[PDB]
Amino acid sequence: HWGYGKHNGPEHWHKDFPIAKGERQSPVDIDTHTAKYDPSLKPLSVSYDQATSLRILNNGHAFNVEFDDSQDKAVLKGGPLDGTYRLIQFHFHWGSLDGQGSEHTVDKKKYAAELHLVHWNTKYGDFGKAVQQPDGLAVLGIFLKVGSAKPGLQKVVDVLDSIKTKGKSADFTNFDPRGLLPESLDYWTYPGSLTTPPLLECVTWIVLKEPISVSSEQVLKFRKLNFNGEGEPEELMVDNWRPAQPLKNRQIKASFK
Ligand SMILES: CC#CCNS(=O)(=O)c1cc(S(N)(=O)=O)ccc1C(=O)O
Ligand SMILES: [Zn+2]
Repeated sequence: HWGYGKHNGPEHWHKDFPIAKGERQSPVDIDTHTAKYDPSLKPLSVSYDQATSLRILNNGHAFNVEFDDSQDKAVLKGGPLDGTYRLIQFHFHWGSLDGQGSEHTVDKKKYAAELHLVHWNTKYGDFGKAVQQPDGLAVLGIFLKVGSAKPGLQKVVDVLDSIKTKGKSADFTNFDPRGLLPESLDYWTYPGSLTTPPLLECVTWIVLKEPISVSSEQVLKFRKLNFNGEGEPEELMVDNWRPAQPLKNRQIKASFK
């Protein structure tokens, strides 16, 4: 099936998912000089005080921290968005070395990792219906650089030993995703897609300008995870990122000057 290897990686995905070569694919390089400041963009509204995390899952491609999205608890609004988007999960993409890992790039710079907080538009009633709509999802992307530790990430890091392999999950309640945010909510935004199969063109991307810092030890623990299931030959879960795709007929807008 699809993955991140030589034989099943991003360059192969178009055979099962022809939208891979579509008109609004993600990620993209963010050329900072070409992104236009848009004074009509609003501040982003991140309301995560009532977030209810439930579980952490190794899905064979990344690990997902899952939230209760059965009511408006943790929501994203404002910014480029119309209406209300509910947090369903977060996950990361990362590298085998600190010089690569992010999906978005900034003037061709790759960060060590990238956090994605996935939200769906409540006007469509459920996630599955939302992914069929061009404005169905809003994904908040946050770059990770290696430096000082991120205290709010350590609870995530410490549970990873319990979900080493594909299909393992663990209870993961009372995690506060506010502890993964940078100080500034300045952002770039553009219309795009999921970065994994099925690659659906249903996402408004919101990529924060300010990276968070995590420690070398924190990201090292991400790279001890496995793509494989229990008892199968060990394939370290590293380099689970799709490279930048053609921008085509899109404009990246900045919320800041
Ligand atoms: C049908 C369908 C779908 C997409 N699911 S997701 O939005 O949770 C998601 C989103 C993304 S990303 N990188 O596009 O935000 C990656 C991975 C996943 C996932 O299934 O775990
Ligand atoms: Zn992602």
